[PDB]
Amino acid sequence: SPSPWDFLGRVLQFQHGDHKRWWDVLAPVFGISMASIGYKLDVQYRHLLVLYDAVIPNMGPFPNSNASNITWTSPFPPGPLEASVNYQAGESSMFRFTIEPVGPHAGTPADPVNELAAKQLMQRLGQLQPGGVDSTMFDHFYPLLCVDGPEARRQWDSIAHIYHKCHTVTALDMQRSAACTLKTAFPPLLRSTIMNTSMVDIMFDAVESFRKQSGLYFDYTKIKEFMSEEKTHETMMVDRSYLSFDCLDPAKSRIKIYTEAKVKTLEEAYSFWSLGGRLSGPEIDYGFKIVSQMWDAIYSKELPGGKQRENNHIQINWEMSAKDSSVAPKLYLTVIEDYDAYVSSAIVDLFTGLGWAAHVQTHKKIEKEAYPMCDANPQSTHAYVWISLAYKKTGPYITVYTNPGASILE
Amino acid sequence: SPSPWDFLGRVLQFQHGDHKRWWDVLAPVFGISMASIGYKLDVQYRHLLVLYDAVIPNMGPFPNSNASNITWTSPFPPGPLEASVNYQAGESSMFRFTIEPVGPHAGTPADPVNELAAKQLMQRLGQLQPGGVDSTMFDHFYPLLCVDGPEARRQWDSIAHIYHKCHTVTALDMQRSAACTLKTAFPPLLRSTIMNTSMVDIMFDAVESFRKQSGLYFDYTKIKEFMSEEKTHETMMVDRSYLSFDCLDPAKSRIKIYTEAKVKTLEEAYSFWSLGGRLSGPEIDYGFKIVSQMWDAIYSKELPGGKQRENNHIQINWEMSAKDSSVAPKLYLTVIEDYDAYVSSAIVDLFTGLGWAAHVQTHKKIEKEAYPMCDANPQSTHAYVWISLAYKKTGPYITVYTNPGASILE
Amino acid sequence: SPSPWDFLGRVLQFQHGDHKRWWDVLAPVFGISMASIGYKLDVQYRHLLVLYDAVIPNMGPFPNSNASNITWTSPFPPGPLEASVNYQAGESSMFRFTIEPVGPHAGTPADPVNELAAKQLMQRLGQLQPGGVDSTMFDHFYPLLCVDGPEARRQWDSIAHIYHKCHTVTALDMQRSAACTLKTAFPPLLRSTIMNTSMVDIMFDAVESFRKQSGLYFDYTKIKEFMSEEKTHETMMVDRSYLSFDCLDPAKSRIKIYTEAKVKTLEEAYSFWSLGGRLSGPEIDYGFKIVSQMWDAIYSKELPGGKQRENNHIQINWEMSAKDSSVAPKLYLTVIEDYDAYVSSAIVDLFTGLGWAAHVQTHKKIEKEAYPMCDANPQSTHAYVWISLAYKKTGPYITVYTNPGASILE
Amino acid sequence: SPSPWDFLGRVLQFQHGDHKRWWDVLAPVFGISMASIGYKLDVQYRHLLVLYDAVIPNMGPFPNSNASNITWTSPFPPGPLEASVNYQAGESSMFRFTIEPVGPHAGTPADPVNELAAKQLMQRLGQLQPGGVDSTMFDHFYPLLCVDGPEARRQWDSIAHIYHKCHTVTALDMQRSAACTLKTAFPPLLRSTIMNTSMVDIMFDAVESFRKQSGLYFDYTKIKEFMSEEKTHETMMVDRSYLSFDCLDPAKSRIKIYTEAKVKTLEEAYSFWSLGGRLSGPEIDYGFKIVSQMWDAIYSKELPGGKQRENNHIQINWEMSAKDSSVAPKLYLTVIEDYDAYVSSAIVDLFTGLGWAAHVQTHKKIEKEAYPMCDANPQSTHAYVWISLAYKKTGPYITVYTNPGASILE
Ligand SMILES: CC(C)=CCSP(=O)(O)OP(=O)(O)O
Ligand SMILES: CC(C)=CCSP(=O)(O)OP(=O)(O)O
Ligand SMILES: CC(C)=CCSP(=O)(O)OP(=O)(O)O
Ligand SMILES: CC(C)=CCSP(=O)(O)OP(=O)(O)O
Repeated sequence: SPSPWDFLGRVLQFQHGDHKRWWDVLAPVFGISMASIGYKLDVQYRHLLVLYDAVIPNMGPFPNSNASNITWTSPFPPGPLEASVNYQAGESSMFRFTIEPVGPHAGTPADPVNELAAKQLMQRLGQLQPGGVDSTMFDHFYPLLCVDGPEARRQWDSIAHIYHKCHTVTALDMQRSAACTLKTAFPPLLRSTIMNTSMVDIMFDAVESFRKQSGLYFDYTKIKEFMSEEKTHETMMVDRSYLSFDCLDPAKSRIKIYTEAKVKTLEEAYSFWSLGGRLSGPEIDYGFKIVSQMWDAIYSKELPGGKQRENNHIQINWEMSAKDSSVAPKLYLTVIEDYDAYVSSAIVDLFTGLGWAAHVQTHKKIEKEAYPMCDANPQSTHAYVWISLAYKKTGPYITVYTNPGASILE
Repeated sequence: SPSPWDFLGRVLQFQHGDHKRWWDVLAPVFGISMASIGYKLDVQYRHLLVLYDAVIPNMGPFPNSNASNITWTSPFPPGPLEASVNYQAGESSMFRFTIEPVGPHAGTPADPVNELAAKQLMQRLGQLQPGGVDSTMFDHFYPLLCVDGPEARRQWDSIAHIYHKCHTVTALDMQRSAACTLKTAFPPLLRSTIMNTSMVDIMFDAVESFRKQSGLYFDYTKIKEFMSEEKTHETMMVDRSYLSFDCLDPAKSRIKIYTEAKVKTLEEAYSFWSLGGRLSGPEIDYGFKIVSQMWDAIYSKELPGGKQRENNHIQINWEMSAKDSSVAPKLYLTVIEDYDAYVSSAIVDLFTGLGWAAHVQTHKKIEKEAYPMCDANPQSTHAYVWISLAYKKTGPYITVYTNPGASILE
Repeated sequence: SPSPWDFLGRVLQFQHGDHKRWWDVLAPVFGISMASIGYKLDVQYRHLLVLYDAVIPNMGPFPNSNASNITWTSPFPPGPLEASVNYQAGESSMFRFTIEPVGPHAGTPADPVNELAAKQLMQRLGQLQPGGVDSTMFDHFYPLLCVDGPEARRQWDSIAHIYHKCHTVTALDMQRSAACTLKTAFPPLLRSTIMNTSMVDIMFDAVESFRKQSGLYFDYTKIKEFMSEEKTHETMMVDRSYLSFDCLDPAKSRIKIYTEAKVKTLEEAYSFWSLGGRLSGPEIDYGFKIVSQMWDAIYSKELPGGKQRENNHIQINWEMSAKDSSVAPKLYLTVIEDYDAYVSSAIVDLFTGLGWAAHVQTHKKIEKEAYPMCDANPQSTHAYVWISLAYKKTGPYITVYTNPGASILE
Repeated sequence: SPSPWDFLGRVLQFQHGDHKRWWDVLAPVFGISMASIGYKLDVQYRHLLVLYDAVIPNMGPFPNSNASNITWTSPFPPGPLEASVNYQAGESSMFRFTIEPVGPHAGTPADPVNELAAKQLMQRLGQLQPGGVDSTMFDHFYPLLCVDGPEARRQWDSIAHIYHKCHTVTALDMQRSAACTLKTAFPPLLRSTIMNTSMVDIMFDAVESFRKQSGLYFDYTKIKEFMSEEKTHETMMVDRSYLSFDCLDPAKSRIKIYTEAKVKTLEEAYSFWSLGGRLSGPEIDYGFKIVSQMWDAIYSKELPGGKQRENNHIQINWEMSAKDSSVAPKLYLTVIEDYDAYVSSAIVDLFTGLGWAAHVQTHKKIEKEAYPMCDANPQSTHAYVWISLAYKKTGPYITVYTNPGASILE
């Protein structure tokens, strides 16, 4: 009895060879994440056919041996940014998937700014599930935050020096109910560059115009007067920032701000979790305790090869709801260069502290099946990339981002 | 929420447009037969992907409006010879389909004898399910019964006058366990023609050589004793005959002989059921009672338009097992030219005679969903083609062959 | 020995069946226009592979019999707006082809404004011939004239009442040097609608901003002076207007304005040719003599079936160059509803008076081969759609627009 | 301006990724052989589309780095057995290409004897050029020499010990007139094995039955008289033998016998050229002088790395015509394990002595363009495989077989 990815790779016709190679790589990882939490084999068929139909044709070329073919530059390896199996209370697990949609010729003179890929993905995904992709907030924010093809081409002198010209990042929530849901993030770096204005105020003026044009409530001030201090702006780098939203009924979506910090102390980092003390609550401390715990847990160890750790790379993401005056944080510790053995150890014993034993077996099973390297190699660095925490009203939001393309790094 | 055929037609890439049109026609009928008895949705996906992968690329071109493109002539309409949901007691219904594999150019000077299609289907089907296609009996009988490409091409003067140059017919048992099983039938008409010998003789000499080479027991004497007579040979058409076998472990396969009769009375038809009285048992009359029952049932009615019925077109199929010394009959009433309303009424009230009500609702559901015409048109003749009967050790074997391409006849 | 379209339809794999059917229809007409003026056979292969690769996947679905599958509404039949072999002196004939790029789902809730198709066509066409698609003027005018997806979706209440929501029309000059050249036209109807401003104003303000941003000289005053009047605006329909440009080195492109008139006398039509007397020269009357000639020629005849002709449907296109201060007209007589026999006779004897005998045989050859109907049917109306005239510095610019899908209308 | 293979790889859709990789490898070599003797560009398109359509889908999988995926074993590397530009006087050079058609699953339990690939290639090739593939001699010899699928499967115990189970080899003469011509060779090793009879006997009995059934004259006596001896049979390997024929009008085809020898002196090799003195003429010694010439030429050098040469691997091919009573030889020196620099030098100075200067530049051009390695690496062994000689009624038949997949060996 074959598995859905095996059978499908046997029977399916692929438009392009690179889609076949991406299938061989990803489809096992994806299928095992789906089949190691219980995605009904039919739903596996459905999501794998969406992956075969919508996202892989919108992934860009496959990394060859010297990644000679990768022409759309990035500080990350080619392919997905992550595969985002997340665990919450009551054994509710779900599979998520982030990709910066890359055209087959993005980063080349035929598609210098990678303009179509995101829209082709959106359109294909709406055609697959009609009525499932509401385009309101996309319509409102694409003018203010993003930059279309022609505007980027007229002002190429302004943004050429930028290394990563990323403007649209799409995350798929592959619901267990076969009803995949799109999420879009806009980094305004090219916008703030050509307009020569600060990231802060373009982001917040966009959210403000949306607030008034929509009438919906998005409390956005506290983020602003924190991210606009100077002690903050000395430690973070504001230009690794974006804000995001769900392509849904704008009465249901959210607006998440997101930025990056290189911090020395966990106390120092408490600012980002707290927006400088402004954003404080009975749960703002619940979450920060756990993140500091896992912080010194995974930073207790040494780097592979005795190289010294000077600072610690964290990422941060707040979100603002439409119906209430609330905004909540979500912290990441970047672990791209640690011991996969140590990272896995910290993950599993943190889980054990939570008592997430079902999730523990889930994690180890997904590990062994989807990522053999962590056992075949004692010195291993390539499974995990980010360990993300966030406490919400009834539980933490710990997501273990992976590189489903780690097999290419071995 | 789409259905597997809808979603799949949306996402699947088709190698050829004719495969797409055949999909649009068949896949609803096939999928509704599958989902109208309970084929689990992932099993539906599997069988529909087999149909998409194995059988549709081996079905030949799609009938256009004047059927101008059909170059592989036949007395039947293009497409499957039947789609043949079978019913047995204990609510045991299963789906099976018959096709004369036609190459995309069969019946043209590039493939004048349609040689490859069957082997390509066999090979593809074994590649899909390895170890699931045993080729023993095929290997033994392809030399004696069938005719390869080169032999048929050397002796074209001999068989050119034949209208239907059919030599290999493949039936798929689309098991509910996703494990489709191939069946092959060989009509020796071209063989008996070029060799200028009697059908009876080549058929039974082939089965005899297999009996000795294999040691297995295939009692074939009584069939020969009956089919060799003259009172039989005056009424039946001996040239619409084949023998069949399952591509399986030859310790598990069977050998079925098959022929056709134009009979006047049911009494005179009792011969074929009984091989002239030789083949007799407690069940030989059980099945005959029921076939006479439905015989006078569906023949009591008139033909559409007052055309007179002179005789009755029946088919017959005897079967010989390996482990024992037994041979059993299975009769067919052809209903290609009758009232779909009357044919349906006879089916439902015969079934309702068995008490097969679950099967009754099953039949009417498959009717309304897969065949709207029987209601949209009071005068309708195009759903059913054959009503087949056979009584085995426990229950009857009533199979309601349809034309899944009836919609093409509207 | 096959022909390129025959051989290619034999060997090529098509991504979609509709591309195959469009191939069967168009590829003969296109290939016969190419091979009926002398397009070298490998150049035929190249252009036919471009048509197979770039334009047919961007043509939208194929008209089925009741044309249910056409969801992107229009006052014209589906397919190209024309196939437009143009003739000039010295036996200089070239092939060109207009299409309103339609997405496979344009006019449906997945692509309500047909946004991507034009950009996908542009991108594919640049990928095929790198460095051959300069995007300057597209970049400048896409903001001012056209409407993107999100803007059109936010203001759907404004433009929903419009019947034809056409915003981008692409013409391919299939050069005999295998170097196809793209041309883009923008009708500002949706823009002028949502902005609730006059077509004249947005068009000329866009050209003015381009004049200042680029420094190049596009004399646009006289066109505005004439189109702004009222005696003009009572007879012409101002909303069937666009302006166009070549995707090239903007030091080489042009800007053509374009509109449509329902005129009673040729005298009263002289205005559009002359912009009310402002646009006058030695050639302004040269071209007008010839258009009045063919006007009374093809209007002297009656309509098929005795229906009366009240007015005459003409189109007009003025052009402004960059290096100089000039603007030149080009008139059209619509012949969609006339006798193909009469239309053909007028074309051939116009040519004969002009002495274009080589062009005469060219025309009749393309007729018989690509359009059999004009002979198979004495009463035929379906070959030609537009007879366009323009006299430039040396010779006339008579282009005989056809419907390469006329066979679909039979 | 691209080249046909570049443009085509850009525009063509490939059914399988392996076809794309084989395209990337072969299509440059094939196209440069075509365009380095003058194959007209549209003829290049035609042959490259045949290679894209007929032969590459019938080439088997592409060698990955460890070559795990070649499941059809062989003593040669995967891909064509050669790419075999042939040179004759009057600057008459033509391209031809040999392949053992391998199914995508040949050598696996779904296709253990690689039965279909040759017939699929034949059928496809006839469908492309109807009337261009006469199947007479194939029909006559497929029973006597070859072994079908079922016969090979019944007697698997007999031929399992054989390493190379090759039974059908197809050579394409890619005529400069776009009219490719098929050639088929049958090695009877599996036949002579299962029948347990001598190769000589089955081969010549087959040719004899064809002689009587057809009436045509194929003088085969002297070959049998020589190959039946013992002094011959001690030095030559009789099991690397086949006989071949053209799929054409059997009044035009030929029958070539073919075998292989490991010979010590050129004197002792003169036997195979001469069938032991029986086959003698004015040209029998003409060709032998030249082969001894190039023999001592390319064997005077040493092997790369000082390994000693004990004997010399030669191949031989005699040919029998239909209209006359003649049989002519054609010898081969295998150079698989020599200095590409030395092999090339011998080829070019042989040519130079022959005065084939145009052919000299042709050879060096094809070398540099299609095979860079011979210059990038001073120690190179991988361009050439066979240097074949034969002197016919006017000039020699020197064919320089290459490995068009040499780049895979780097
Ligand atoms: C918006 C995309 C591009 C990145 C964010 S993915 P996420 O898992 O952080 O989203 P949620 O926290 O689950 O709401
Ligand atoms: C052998 C094929 C080509 C036709 C016979 S199909 P069948 O339904 O009669 O086979 P069974 O009676 O079910 O065993
Ligand atoms: C701009 C496109 C969409 C329509 C105009 S095509 P055309 O033949 O009128 O262009 P030219 O007159 O040849 O310059
Ligand atoms: C018959 C095939 C499989 C191999 C022989 S190819 P060839 O070049 O030796 O054929 P010719 O000598 O040119 O006639």
